[PDB]
Amino acid sequence: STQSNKKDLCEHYRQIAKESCKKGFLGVRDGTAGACFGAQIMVAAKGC
Repeated sequence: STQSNKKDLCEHYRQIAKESCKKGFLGVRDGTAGACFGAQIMVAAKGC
């Protein structure tokens, strides 16, 4: 409904929000810890 061609690339961007979350929590993304949601948001003002 909302996305079809803008799929996986934009999801892939939240796939990067995974490797935010497995390793480290005091300089991930310089917020500090994107941690599988503070990079899921950042997608909506980075490329997607």
